[PDB]
Amino acid sequence: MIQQESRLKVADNTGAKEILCIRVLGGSSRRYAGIGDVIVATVKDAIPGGNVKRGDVVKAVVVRTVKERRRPDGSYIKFDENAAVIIKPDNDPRGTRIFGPVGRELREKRFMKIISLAPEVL
Amino acid sequence: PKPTKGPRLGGSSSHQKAILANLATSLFEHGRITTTEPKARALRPYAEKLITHAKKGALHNRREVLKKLRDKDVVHTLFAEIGPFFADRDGGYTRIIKIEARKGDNAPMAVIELVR
Amino acid sequence: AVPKRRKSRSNTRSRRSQWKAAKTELVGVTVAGHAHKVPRRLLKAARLGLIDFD
Amino acid sequence: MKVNPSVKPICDKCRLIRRHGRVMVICSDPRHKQRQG
Amino acid sequence: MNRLDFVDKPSLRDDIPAFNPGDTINVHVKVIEGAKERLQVFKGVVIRRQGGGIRETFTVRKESYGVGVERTFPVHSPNIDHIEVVTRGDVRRAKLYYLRELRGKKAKIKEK
Amino acid sequence: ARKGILGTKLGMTQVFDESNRVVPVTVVKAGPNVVTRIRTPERDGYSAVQLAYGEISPRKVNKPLTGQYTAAGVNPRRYLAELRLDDSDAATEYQVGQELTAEIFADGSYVDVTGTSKGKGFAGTMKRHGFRGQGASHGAQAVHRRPGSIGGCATPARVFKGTRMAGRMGNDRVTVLNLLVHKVDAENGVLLIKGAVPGRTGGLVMVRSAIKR
RNA sequence: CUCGAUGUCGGCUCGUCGCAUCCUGGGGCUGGAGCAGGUCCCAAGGGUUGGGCUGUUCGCCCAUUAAAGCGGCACGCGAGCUGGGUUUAGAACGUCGUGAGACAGUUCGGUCUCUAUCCGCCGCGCGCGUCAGAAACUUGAGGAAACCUGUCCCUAGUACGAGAGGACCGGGACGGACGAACCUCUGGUGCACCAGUUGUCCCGCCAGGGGCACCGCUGGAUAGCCACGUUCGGUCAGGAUAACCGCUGAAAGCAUCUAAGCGGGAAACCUUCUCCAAGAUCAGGUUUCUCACCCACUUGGUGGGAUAAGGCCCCCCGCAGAACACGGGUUCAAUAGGUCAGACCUGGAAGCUCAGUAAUGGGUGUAGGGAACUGGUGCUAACCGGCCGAAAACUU
RNA sequence: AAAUUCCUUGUCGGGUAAGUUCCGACCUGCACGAAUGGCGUAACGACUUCUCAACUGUCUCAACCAUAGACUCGGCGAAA
RNA sequence: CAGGUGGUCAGGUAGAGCAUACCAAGGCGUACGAGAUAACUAUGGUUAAGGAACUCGGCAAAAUGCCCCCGUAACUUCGGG
Ligand SMILES: [Mg+2]
Ligand SMILES: [Mg+2]
Ligand SMILES: [Mg+2]
Ligand SMILES: [Mg+2]
Ligand SMILES: [Mg+2]
Ligand SMILES: [Mg+2]
Ligand SMILES: [Mg+2]
Ligand SMILES: [Mg+2]
Ligand SMILES: [Mg+2]
Ligand SMILES: [Mg+2]
Ligand SMILES: [Mg+2]
Ligand SMILES: [Mg+2]
Ligand SMILES: [Mg+2]
Ligand SMILES: [Mg+2]
Ligand SMILES: [Mg+2]
Ligand SMILES: [Mg+2]
Ligand SMILES: [Mg+2]
Ligand SMILES: [Mg+2]
Ligand SMILES: [Mg+2]
Ligand SMILES: [Mg+2]
Ligand SMILES: [Mg+2]
Ligand SMILES: [Mg+2]
Ligand SMILES: [Mg+2]
Ligand SMILES: [Mg+2]
Ligand SMILES: [Mg+2]
Ligand SMILES: [Mg+2]
Ligand SMILES: [Mg+2]
Ligand SMILES: [Mg+2]
Ligand SMILES: [Mg+2]
Ligand SMILES: [Mg+2]
Ligand SMILES: [Mg+2]
Ligand SMILES: [Mg+2]
Ligand SMILES: [Mg+2]
Ligand SMILES: [Mg+2]
Ligand SMILES: [Mg+2]
Ligand SMILES: [Mg+2]
Ligand SMILES: [Mg+2]
Ligand SMILES: [Mg+2]
Ligand SMILES: [Mg+2]
Ligand SMILES: [Mg+2]
Ligand SMILES: [Mg+2]
Ligand SMILES: [Mg+2]
Ligand SMILES: [Mg+2]
Ligand SMILES: [Mg+2]
Ligand SMILES: [Mg+2]
Ligand SMILES: [Mg+2]
Ligand SMILES: [Mg+2]
Ligand SMILES: [Mg+2]
Ligand SMILES: [Mg+2]
Ligand SMILES: [Mg+2]
Ligand SMILES: [Mg+2]
Ligand SMILES: [Mg+2]
Ligand SMILES: [Mg+2]
Ligand SMILES: [Mg+2]
Ligand SMILES: [Mg+2]
Ligand SMILES: [Mg+2]
Ligand SMILES: [Mg+2]
Ligand SMILES: [Mg+2]
Ligand SMILES: [Mg+2]
Ligand SMILES: [Mg+2]
Ligand SMILES: [Mg+2]
Ligand SMILES: [Mg+2]
Ligand SMILES: [Zn+2]
Repeated sequence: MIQQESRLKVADNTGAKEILCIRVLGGSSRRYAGIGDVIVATVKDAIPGGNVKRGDVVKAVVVRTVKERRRPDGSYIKFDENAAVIIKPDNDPRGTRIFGPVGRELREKRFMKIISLAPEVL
Repeated sequence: PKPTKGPRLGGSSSHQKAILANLATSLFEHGRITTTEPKARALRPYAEKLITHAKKGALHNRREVLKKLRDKDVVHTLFAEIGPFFADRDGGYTRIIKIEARKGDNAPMAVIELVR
Repeated sequence: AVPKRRKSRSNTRSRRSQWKAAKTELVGVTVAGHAHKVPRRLLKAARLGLIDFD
Repeated sequence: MKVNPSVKPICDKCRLIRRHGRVMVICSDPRHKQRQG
Repeated sequence: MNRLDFVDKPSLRDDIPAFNPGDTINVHVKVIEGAKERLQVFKGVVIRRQGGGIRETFTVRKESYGVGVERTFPVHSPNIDHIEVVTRGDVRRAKLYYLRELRGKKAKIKEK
Repeated sequence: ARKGILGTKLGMTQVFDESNRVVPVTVVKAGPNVVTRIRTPERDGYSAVQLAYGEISPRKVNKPLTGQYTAAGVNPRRYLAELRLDDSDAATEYQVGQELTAEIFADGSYVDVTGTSKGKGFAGTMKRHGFRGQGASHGAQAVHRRPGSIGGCATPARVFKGTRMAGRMGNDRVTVLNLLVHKVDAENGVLLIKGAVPGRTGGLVMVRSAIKR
């Protein structure tokens, strides 16, 4: 579960390496961002000379969380890191490739491009 | 056995263990002891599990009891007659008789003793 | 908080009469050929002669 | 519907009537429809 | 036994291999990608058995791309066609939680 | 034609549907019930059917209650509760002594389960009413779980009725509505109701057909 | 009014009320094509976010949202909390004053007592009543709680529009927040569980263990409790209506929703859902059980005694619980404990033996230990018992 | 624009997603200023103030455990 | 009466230590008790995910912590830091 004032590492190559969750979109007073929830975030640090600059307010989708998430079949998915990918307003990633494993929950939330370019989807 | 629900006797859990070990030792040494009724009820399953180790009688069971009681003489008495004399009885090694409450604090009193 | 006013006699007594001793249930026993009266929970001890009858 | 304590006919075809205890003006033009309140 | 073992019995599966925490297993899980119904392998060390029969779950961990991933499955989940033990592990805990802070050769489990 | 059964909560478990989805189920042994009485509008003023459930030793039932059972012509039971029906066509199917059982419910039907929720003792305002409590720090003096303010001031010089305060939780009659019946097995008189059911494992529950469907 | 004291702002916690309505709901008019709006009317059921700055209220800003409403209640709420500001005593700056000092000027520091008597409220009992005494199941007078909403898809790129843009009405899918129950899962906890381990002391020594060091620490951890978990709800349908829209229709040959009459009509109201409920003193209903004596007096709806049905106390307990109450059991007993067997937790005991110089490792051996969960078992305690507790009639 | 600036959250720049506080300046100093010292200053400070990392039940949002009380029983037995 | 009271002696193991942990000699269990899983208060402990979003303010807590060896900036009054 990711909430405001949570730092997530960026699992793409837009330049941002860490973003700070501003809001969890998806309703009034919504608290937590699980796998596949869309976040507005500020870029807290980026690679020097990168496309996305420090202090940028961006939209991101959470693609891996350290809190275990239930699938409907009773299984659970768990990663060692909280990671999001910066996306465009049409849910396509702003970057050109995704690093690290990605939760399968993005498939049924129509993040199909992200699924396509993820190294492998669980 | 079943952990105490509520505050443990004598304050802490460690004091609880000391109390149960000491009353089990006194019970095995004298055959019959008088204590407060709650202490007797707490002793009963603890003491009977000690007698069960004594009935099994192996060196491992000896060590198991000795892990709880520190008196070699009482552990020897346990495994030498208490266990063997209960060998043909399946549980219920002890008995609690409720006796008159003691003056000074009206603490309800009980006698706990081995069955025969 | 302090009492605003002293209770009346009636109110004090209404509360105070409820401070009474719980009555003990007593049953008759016959040990050593003689009759006595003991609480029911102490009947076992009374028959085993563990109760000082005074 | 114009809700005002002062209702008066606007054009010559504003019938000013009183229904259900309250006065109002009804007219062919619904913009002129107007009720006392 | 438990009172609900009679409810439990039909939902169980035989032919689930004996395996313990520290073992590396392949778990083949059925995955629905649209209307394809494919089989995805999950290769990882078993870090947990949390018992209970039909409600027994097991958690296996791997390192896919610089990121540790833990999958917890119900044993007797029909979403696993079968599990296979690729190597027997030799550990001295039951729940192997320390490996979630170990990466590389220092997160290795021996072969007995 | 609202149907109902008296049973025991035997605890929960999980099963898996045909869709390979886990389903948490409370299993309820809808042990056989006998009727023992029909409530009629012209003699009791309302339509209901008593149901008796649970084996009890006949020596354990006082003779005022055994007399009711024997006037019903059934062996004395442990629990007895009425299922309330609508106002017409009440007892065209329930006869005193008929043995109504778990498969009165069907697979995939929806039920309302009534039980006595688990006791919670004398509960504080956070546990009982979800009060936020107060801060754990920043000077807060011994009010960490205390309710806070309980009224206004001189107006009104009182605390309103229904103010949420500390008191006993639990042991309340609770109905959960529209629980799926995953499975009823007739072989042994148990229904597998999806979800949670109020009360103890072992407590008496009334399973009725869901009127909200 | 209060100076023989009515604690001042803001915040927190808990609310409650109004409607002058922010959203959601219903409408009229529009300079309403559609989408959006503007305005007015009705509508208070529910909802009405998290942050940055400031003591702040306020306000501005950030990111959202259906929306981020306005007010009252001693600018609600300090015998509920805070104490940042203000408003004691210290000190400094600016300014004023010869000075002592002063300043709705600033700055740093500086306080928060009380064991609840009464009403009130939240819970729980005891007594009596309820025209014999009881037990079970109940009716529901009357209450309480609850009442939120989004996005997307189809309808349909259709209606509308020159195009751009883009529906109503209907149907479906998935949510957010909130609430309730529950513990299967996940996760937390775990003070009589298991294991490892440091220091030390002890058990004569070795071995094996124990005490203490926060439960010494550390890794786990069944039960129970729980949320971060699971499930369900918030519905639909009626009735009477609001604004509003009408039908028929005069007074007033016409016309007009109205004067007679009849309709439609909203998250508001009443039913419906959930819960409480006959102290509902109008103390209810359906049943079932006992339904029986004995003595004496001033012979009385008289007192006692004894009882019945029944219940209470005592006892063994409980996932019921502050006490109490409630629930179960009390030998024609599985209630607790023990015990046996499982389940589960831990993770491979001790002893012996083998390898090693040894630290250690292997075999015996999925070991040993063990609480809560399940079943069996009549071994232990539920015993050889006390107390309450039943009817004039008379009128049709 | 200050322990001094009322207007005032002045203005510009920096820091933040957002900064009435903070830092750097501007000078329009209500009302700075040279031993009631002026301006700096390494070191020092349980001083005041602002930022960052780490860390965490401070918080989201609470849950559970033990102990001392609370509660029950027996004894003694106040107070405003 | 949990406060205060100058001076002397003050062992072992671990430890730098008169710290600390456990012990010796030597004392003591110190003067209401017995129960009981209520709320609540206090004192401690643990806590998923997040990590100052709390708040006037990171208040409190957590964290850091030892020995040895590397290595150590602006600035400096050349000592420091
Ligand atoms: Mg416990
Ligand atoms: Mg200890
Ligand atoms: Mg006018
Ligand atoms: Mg009308
Ligand atoms: Mg296991
Ligand atoms: Mg409880
Ligand atoms: Mg809160
Ligand atoms: Mg809190
Ligand atoms: Mg205090
Ligand atoms: Mg406190
Ligand atoms: Mg006065
Ligand atoms: Mg209005
Ligand atoms: Mg309009
Ligand atoms: Mg409202
Ligand atoms: Mg309503
Ligand atoms: Mg900040
Ligand atoms: Mg208000
Ligand atoms: Mg006020
Ligand atoms: Mg106010
Ligand atoms: Mg205040
Ligand atoms: Mg007050
Ligand atoms: Mg001067
Ligand atoms: Mg002044
Ligand atoms: Mg101040
Ligand atoms: Mg108080
Ligand atoms: Mg009613
Ligand atoms: Mg009333
Ligand atoms: Mg609840
Ligand atoms: Mg469980
Ligand atoms: Mg768990
Ligand atoms: Mg142990
Ligand atoms: Mg040794
Ligand atoms: Mg010692
Ligand atoms: Mg558990
Ligand atoms: Mg309706
Ligand atoms: Mg009822
Ligand atoms: Mg009645
Ligand atoms: Mg009872
Ligand atoms: Mg066993
Ligand atoms: Mg050798
Ligand atoms: Mg070995
Ligand atoms: Mg060996
Ligand atoms: Mg300043
Ligand atoms: Mg400024
Ligand atoms: Mg400055
Ligand atoms: Mg001078
Ligand atoms: Mg100076
Ligand atoms: Mg100093
Ligand atoms: Mg406690
Ligand atoms: Mg007392
Ligand atoms: Mg002293
Ligand atoms: Mg010391
Ligand atoms: Mg005590
Ligand atoms: Mg945490
Ligand atoms: Mg953590
Ligand atoms: Mg962090
Ligand atoms: Mg803040
Ligand atoms: Mg920070
Ligand atoms: Mg805040
Ligand atoms: Mg601090
Ligand atoms: Mg600390
Ligand atoms: Mg420095
Ligand atoms: Zn007109």
